[PDB]
Amino acid sequence: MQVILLDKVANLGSLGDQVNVKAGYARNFLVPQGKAVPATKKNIEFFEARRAEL
RNA sequence: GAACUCGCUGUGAAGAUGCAGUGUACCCGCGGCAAGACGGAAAGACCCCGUGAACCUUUACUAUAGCUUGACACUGAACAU
Repeated sequence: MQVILLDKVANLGSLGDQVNVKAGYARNFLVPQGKAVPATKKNIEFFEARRAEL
């Protein structure tokens, strides 16, 4: 779903963009194995500050 | 059910110990034999009814467990023909 990436994962990733992917690829691979974070409307404002400040 | 509980012919819910006619018979036991009293025993089991019941059977009706087909969800990413 609306998950935001953090890693060099293959061609849907650009070090973090909101994509439209299925929920099966969301959980257990992106929801924690690393490499991403769920977007439960709290991380879309927290990691947005990580984009601007860094 | 009660009886002081005879046989005939005929009558009769159509096979009479009780009716009618008639015949016969002292009163009362006991030992016997089963002919009858449509004997006793079982609201006939056979048969037919009841818009009875019960099971069982099937290409009766309508359901359903299970089996089976497909879709969605659990369930993904890359691709290619």
